[PDB]
Amino acid sequence: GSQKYEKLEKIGEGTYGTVFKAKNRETHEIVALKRVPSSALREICLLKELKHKNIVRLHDVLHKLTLVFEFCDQDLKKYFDSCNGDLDPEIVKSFLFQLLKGLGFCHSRNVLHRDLKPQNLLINRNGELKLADFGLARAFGIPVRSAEVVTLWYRPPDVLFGAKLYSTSIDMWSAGCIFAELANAGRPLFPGNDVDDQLKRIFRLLGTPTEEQWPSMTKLPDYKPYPMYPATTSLVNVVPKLNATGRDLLQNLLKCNPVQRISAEEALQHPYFSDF
Ligand SMILES: NS(=O)(=O)c1cc(-c2nc3ccccc3s2)cs1
Repeated sequence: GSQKYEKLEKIGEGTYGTVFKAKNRETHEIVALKRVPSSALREICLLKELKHKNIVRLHDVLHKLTLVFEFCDQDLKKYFDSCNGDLDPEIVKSFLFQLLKGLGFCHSRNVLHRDLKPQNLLINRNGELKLADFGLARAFGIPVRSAEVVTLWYRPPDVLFGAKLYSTSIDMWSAGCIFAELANAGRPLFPGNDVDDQLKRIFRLLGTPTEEQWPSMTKLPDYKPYPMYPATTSLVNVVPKLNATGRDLLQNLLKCNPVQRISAEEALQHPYFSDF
């Protein structure tokens, strides 16, 4: 059963516990093991139905509850640490393409991830990217239980303003943040100190949304009127290594109003991926 696996090292933290690199004692296969709740039950329920090359594979469940996953050598945070500077623009494109393919697959099946960040993206030695950690995910946008939301830096303006409900638009904002991070050698786009600082960094770059751009903004549970910062002329200053077509895609992912954010399917059709 559980003792069939030898724990090798602690590799992470999920939404509900610790992740270990482990070895199957009978076969010597290397796996990622999560030992432990609603987050575990939800992850099993979703992953039994979400099979895609850009989604982490759930191999087995042992009953203590043990979840046996596919092993990847790094998460994107570790990948960035090892890159220690600019990523090759082709790797930037490949990793974004794969992330959007995985997200596209989820969204077409009415699943939003809700916890998209570099620690939840796995990178294997063949340059393949996988989405992991579906413990906060929602099916049909239905809340399962909770204040539990994605870490501050990847939170969209609607969520920062207290929206409790959202569509797959939540993941497209996080994808835009990760795209800027990929293009910037792992440097975060909006590394806010708290909610107020997060909203200020977002609006200072993109501009504070007008009534015309976002009519319902004023109705949000935690809405606060911010200074009307102008929309920065170009993203060339924040993503210097990203070409003009890349920056156009980035702008379409980073719309403050959730309804205006490009979908994963539309992003995959963007000219950025022309020669791919
Ligand atoms: N932090 S790290 O050592 O680069 C690293 C983390 C991982 C993870 N694998 C999985 C699999 C499933 C769920 C979460 C994680 S986190 C694989 S390598």
